[PDB]
Amino acid sequence: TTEIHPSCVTRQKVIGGEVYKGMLKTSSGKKEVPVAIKTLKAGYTEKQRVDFLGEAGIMGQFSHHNIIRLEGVISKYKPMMIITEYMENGALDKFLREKDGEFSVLQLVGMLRGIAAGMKYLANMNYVHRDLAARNILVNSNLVCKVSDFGPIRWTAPEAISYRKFTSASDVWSFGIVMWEVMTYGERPYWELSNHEVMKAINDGFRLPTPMDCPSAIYQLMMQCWQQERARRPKFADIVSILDKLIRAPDSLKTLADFDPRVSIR
Ligand SMILES: Cc1cccc(Cl)c1NC(=O)c1cnc(Nc2cccc(C(=O)NC3CC(C)(C)N(O)C(C)(C)C3)c2)s1
Repeated sequence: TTEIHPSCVTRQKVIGGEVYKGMLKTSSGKKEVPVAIKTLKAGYTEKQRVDFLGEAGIMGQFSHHNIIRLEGVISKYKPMMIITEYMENGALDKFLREKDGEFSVLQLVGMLRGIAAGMKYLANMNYVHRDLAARNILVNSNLVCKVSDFGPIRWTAPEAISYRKFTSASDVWSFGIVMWEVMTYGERPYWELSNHEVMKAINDGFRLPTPMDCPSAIYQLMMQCWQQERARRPKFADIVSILDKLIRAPDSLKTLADFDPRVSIR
């Protein structure tokens, strides 16, 4: 992890300590790139410092197209900062809710292929995410999706809820929920159900119904991610491979799962 000198970082705008959009001077002054800047305000506890720099240390181990790029940290000066590439379109769930209906099926499936490639990378590096959800995916100006936040019941596999057994296979369950979030343009999984009602339905065998305009193969794949027995779930390698095969033979995506008419209109 590169230690960045504060003279190289400018904060321009507040995004969301705080998160800033800013600029970073790199390569001995020869380049300048847009960045996101996350700060940790004075008064932070030892636990907060450990989680804060721990997320940067984890981010710093990864080098993959679909994982957010860490530029470096400012730890020797206060307030401390983590500095990443700037993702122009923000979080995936909020982005899709702003763009409802505006993308093609092929584009949505492409976003999922990217997320899945990022997760396959993570899982193969022996990292379990445990909080995989569209809110933790960021989107850049080219619609590339990247697993981004590394530091809730309705994304979590049953065995992880009840036994705290978090594995790559419980991340696959979460990825299935992310598939449903993407294909619905950011709907809330299980809608109005409370957490206890979500647990009730899942453990009874209920699963989220098909999104509108959803390829049958995509709904089949998310349903397989939600197998109760974790051993029956696809591996991330299977998911990437299937999505790749669908994108390369895109008429395969024209066969839609039936969208269940929840409402009677005659
Ligand atoms: C992920 C992460 C972990 C630790 C440390 C850091 Cl620094 C980071 N990096 C980040 O949090 C971020 C990197 N890039 C980010 N981009 C970002 C985040 C939130 C909002 C936006 C943003 O510009 N959103 C706009 C919001 C509006 C203006 C409403 N429109 O419509 C669009 C342009 C579509 C999206 C961008 S956050």
